Amino acid sequence: GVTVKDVNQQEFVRALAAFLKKSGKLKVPEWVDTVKLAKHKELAPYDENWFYTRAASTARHLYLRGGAGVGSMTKIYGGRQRNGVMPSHFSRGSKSVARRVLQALEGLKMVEKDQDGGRKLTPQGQRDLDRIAGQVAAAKK
Amino acid sequence: GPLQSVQVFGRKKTATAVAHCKRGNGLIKVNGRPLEMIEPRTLQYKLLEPVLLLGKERFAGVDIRVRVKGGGHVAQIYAIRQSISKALVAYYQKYVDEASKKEIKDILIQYDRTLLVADPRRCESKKFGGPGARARYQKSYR
Amino acid sequence: TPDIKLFGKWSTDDVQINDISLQDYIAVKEKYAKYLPHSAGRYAAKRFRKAQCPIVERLTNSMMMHGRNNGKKLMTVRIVKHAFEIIHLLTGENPLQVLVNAIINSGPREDSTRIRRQAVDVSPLRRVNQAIWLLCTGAREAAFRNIKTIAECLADELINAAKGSSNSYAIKKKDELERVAKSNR
Amino acid sequence: HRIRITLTSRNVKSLEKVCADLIRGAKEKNLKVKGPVRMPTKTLRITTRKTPCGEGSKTWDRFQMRIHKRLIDLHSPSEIVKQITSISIEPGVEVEVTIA
Amino acid sequence: VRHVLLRQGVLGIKVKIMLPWDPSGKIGPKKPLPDHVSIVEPKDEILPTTPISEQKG
Amino acid sequence: GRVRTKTVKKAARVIIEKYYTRLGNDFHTNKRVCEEIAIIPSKKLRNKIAGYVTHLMKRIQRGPVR
Amino acid sequence: QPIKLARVTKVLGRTGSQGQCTQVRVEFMDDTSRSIIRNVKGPVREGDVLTLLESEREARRL
RNA sequence: GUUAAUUCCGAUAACGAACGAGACUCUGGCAUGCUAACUAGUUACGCGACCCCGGUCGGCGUAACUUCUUAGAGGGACAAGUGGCGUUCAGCCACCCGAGAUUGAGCAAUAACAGGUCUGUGAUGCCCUUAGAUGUCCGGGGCUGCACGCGCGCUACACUGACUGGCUCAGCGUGUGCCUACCCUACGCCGGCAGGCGCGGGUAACCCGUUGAACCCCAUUCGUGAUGGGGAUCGGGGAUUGCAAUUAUUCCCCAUGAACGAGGAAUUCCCAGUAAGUGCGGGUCAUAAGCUUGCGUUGAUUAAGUCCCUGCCCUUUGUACACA
Ligand SMILES: [Mg+2]
Ligand SMILES: [Mg+2]
Ligand SMILES: [Mg+2]
Ligand SMILES: [Mg+2]
Ligand SMILES: [Mg+2]
Ligand SMILES: [Mg+2]
Ligand SMILES: [Mg+2]
Ligand SMILES: [Mg+2]
Ligand SMILES: [Mg+2]
Ligand SMILES: [Mg+2]
Repeated sequence: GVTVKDVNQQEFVRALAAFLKKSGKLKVPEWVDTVKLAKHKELAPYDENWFYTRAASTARHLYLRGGAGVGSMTKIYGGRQRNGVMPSHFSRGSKSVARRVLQALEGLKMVEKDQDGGRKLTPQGQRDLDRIAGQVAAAKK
Repeated sequence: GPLQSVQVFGRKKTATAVAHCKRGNGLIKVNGRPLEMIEPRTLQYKLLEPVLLLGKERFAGVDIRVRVKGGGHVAQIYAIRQSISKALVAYYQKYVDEASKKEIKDILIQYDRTLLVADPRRCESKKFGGPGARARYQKSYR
Repeated sequence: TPDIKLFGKWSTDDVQINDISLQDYIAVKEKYAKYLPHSAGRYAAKRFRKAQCPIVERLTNSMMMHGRNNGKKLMTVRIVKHAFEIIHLLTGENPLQVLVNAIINSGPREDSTRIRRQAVDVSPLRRVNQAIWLLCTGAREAAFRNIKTIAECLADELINAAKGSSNSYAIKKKDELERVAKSNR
Repeated sequence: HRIRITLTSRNVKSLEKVCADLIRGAKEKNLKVKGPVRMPTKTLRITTRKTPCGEGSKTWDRFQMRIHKRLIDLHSPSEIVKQITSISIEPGVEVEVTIA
Repeated sequence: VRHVLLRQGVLGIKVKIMLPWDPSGKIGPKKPLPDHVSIVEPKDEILPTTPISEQKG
Repeated sequence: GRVRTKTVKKAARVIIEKYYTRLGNDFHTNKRVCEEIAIIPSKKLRNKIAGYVTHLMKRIQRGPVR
Repeated sequence: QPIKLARVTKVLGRTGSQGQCTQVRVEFMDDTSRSIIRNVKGPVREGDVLTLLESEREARRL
């Protein structure tokens, strides 16, 4: 068939977010609705289900490369730290939000903790990712 | 039977892209994904340029796999742009006749020198007493 | 399409350059038109290698100005592409032909200089460069502090320069420089 | 059996002469030898002011120290390695002999 | 560059000595000067106008 | 300014004066010939001397040299 | 005062105060026998056409 | 006459010379060729995972090799070939072949300033002090004080922009110390964050690290309103460093929401991977980048000229100047 690399990723993360909407058992934390996702961000996100979209993005990043822990997730979710009157720099994201994403993906079997540190992606998660890759391929065809 | 493996590098300012041609079907992919999804998408026809110039008949028998490291976005795009064309020219030089290789080389040269010859321009070193290479800080009289 | 080149969805051919003075210095026909106005570089090496640069690439390069926009060439490629779309959806002609006519109309045939100022007729390459600078300056002045986007402003400036209805800032500055040169000669 | 010689030096042609001499010694004493593996060199960079005091034009020195490190893997016992490395060493090259 | 402490003040001495070139390298440096192009003299040869042979062995 | 210096020109005149029979018109031949006969420390100076040797040999083939 | 085209046949030299005007010999492509000398701003190579608004003027040769 | 050059050709009461420039060293390219490699890999296989024979894997192991990795010897470019200009000499322009047909820095002559440095030195003359010390040690304050002006820089004045998500690429580098008490940090839990708690790796192509940096790309929210631009000022709280933060050391959260609508006279820097936008390393560092020094990404406008201004270098001319 196809893989996720033949699939356009921008609608693919939304499709896996819709898949998590269909599943609905990720056991979201209580402080999801009110928290700001980073020290360098300013506002809360405009979308009400940013947790599912970021878990979709976490799933496809762990599919592309495994063994990515909390520091690597803050590295991929870092950005500009607008210091106001001072020049901007790079700032990593929040640790606990990606920690809860990995706890949800360890709760329902999409990732697994690997030796020598980090999270790898399980063959069940690879199965679901290639199924939704075929879904987005059949949608765009 | 015999492996027609051709490994050809292509260089921008810092980005290096090594294309790999074999005997196979007409598929071209870079870092495990084809040319249709390489962001930014404004340089999609720039990636399609050797296919549009040479037709699908030349690329039908050649499969190209490219490993890329270094540079930026436009640097990697122009690196794979140069590398797949140089890899096809080296493949058609080694395994088929030199006349079609010379014709394809003429077609590439009459379009752009960047498709074959790499640009030797690299970043000039910053000097002391300036924010950049040639520019100096603002001299203050009085 | 291996033989004829298609600028996106636009044809290289059917582009009539009216002014024979601007025939060589407008590099748009049969050799210099490509798929995108983006390129590698090297055009600023020799003196008249700038004439061999295509005019859509020259507009793409001259659009990025004023600090915050320097070095966004993919972004101004997007601007020029949507501007060509708006030019087609308003006029109903070739956007390349509209831009060539805009260069021919907006390019000032004479200027005045210090040899008290005396008027002299300018070089055609300098005239092309002056037209590209003036229409870009008019488009940026129309887009600054305005609801109307940069693509719509650049399309309106090129269409007004191709029409010559004295509503464009480039046409106005061209007529002003031509009137000053007619006065001090 | 696998003994690793690490050759660190500041000068270039002297280090090349030392590693070539070790290659010729291994070839004369008939043992399996790997090629001289180059490491990426290190450029110790110091940027100070030329003026001892603070009053002058803004000039800056660039003190560079280039260091180089090659390595040679030998398939030989320890006495052969000691006998080879005891002979013909020059002060520019520091030798680190790892038994394992 | 050296110092000397006299009674009235302190004097500095700068001695710069250019070493001559040698093939051995004991009295000076081994590398010759970048401007000195050492051109050797050609040997005196006599061109033979008569073809002869030197057959031996 | 690609102007040859006196250390190039006088040494080239000495080479052509002593070894006129060996030198020729081809640059890549008489460059190696000048490398063999003369002790030249650097490749750039060797190329300058070889180029001025080729130019003086062109002057000799055209006419008499002062 | 009609508009006349003129092809550059020879550039003479740099003129102007700051050195910004090329002294240019132009042959008219309408009347091929008549030719004049004018100062021209901008980069000028041999063999291109200027669109002169009047042909009656002439620059002073220095 | 020519050159970036007192660089050469040629004349010649000059000849023979010397420093400088040039030459040289490093850096950047080009070598499908040589040497190399379990502290870089490549492509083939053997498996493993997933999708409908084929595709992906920085998931694992090994089979030749070095194209990508690194660093050594070499080579390559010289106005050499062509067409013109030129005393047909010195040299100049364009073109073919070609990775280059001016890449950048270091070094840098004679003579001087009464240029800066005694607050770099246990480099130092002379003068002052030397026990109620200008020596040395400790506590606190100051070097931050604010009617004012100047300078180097940062933030911006937005719609070519801001916010919120998703995609996605770097290279210079640095890292556990003689005294020295102070390293880079992976990963798992706690917390929204600043951070804290435990096992590990690394004296370095081994680990941080495939350094998942930003600009940019894609998709919503905004609608020309001092607005979701801009974040100055100020209140409340929570963490780290240190013996000690008050005159808030820094960082994080909420809130307060000023001028500024592209800037007068005047002035700075620059022409190719250059300016500019943009972020990342080193120094200062216990805590620490609005500076500086390097590096990387995106990447142009215009120019192949001139003495108009500012100045410099030769020749002639005049001088009542020679601290000129
Ligand atoms: Mg980011
Ligand atoms: Mg607008
Ligand atoms: Mg003094
Ligand atoms: Mg003084
Ligand atoms: Mg005290
Ligand atoms: Mg102070
Ligand atoms: Mg507001
Ligand atoms: Mg804001
Ligand atoms: Mg400072
Ligand atoms: Mg008088």
